[PDB]
Amino acid sequence: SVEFEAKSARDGAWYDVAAFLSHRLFESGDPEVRVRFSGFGAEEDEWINVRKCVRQRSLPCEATECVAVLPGDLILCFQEGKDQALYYDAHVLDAQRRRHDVRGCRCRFLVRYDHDSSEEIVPLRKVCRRPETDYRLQILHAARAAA
Amino acid sequence: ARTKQTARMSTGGK
Ligand SMILES: [Zn+2]
Repeated sequence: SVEFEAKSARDGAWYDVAAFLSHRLFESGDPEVRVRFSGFGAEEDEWINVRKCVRQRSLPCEATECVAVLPGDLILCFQEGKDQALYYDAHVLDAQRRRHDVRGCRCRFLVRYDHDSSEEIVPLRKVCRRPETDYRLQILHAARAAA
Repeated sequence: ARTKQTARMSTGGK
């Protein structure tokens, strides 16, 4: 299973990491790592900033995990446009809570993409949360029960 | 890990 994702210089989108091949520039305090992306090959390999542009993989959200998605959060969000659909950093502007049903979460999230400042209302299917929001599932168990 | 939605890529240029 993939553990990490990395931001591509081509498009500013985030992609799953297949392997870290090498690293450099540690002595600078700002190391880079040579990334082989999942589903791609050697041609798409990049040197990527370790501190800011590599991270633990975002978590596709299901069911009542929506309680861990709050206004203000950074999320990784699937941006479906006219001719492309890629995962981009976005911030949640608003969380509209709605009745869950047999297919799970019906909540709607107004998001703003960080790279183009565009705004969209998305369903939970498009939302991947950062692992550092997991703790909220423990706090908000009663909200999960309510949903 | 759960599967992400499949990326759809394009060259741009329109
Ligand atoms: Zn929900």
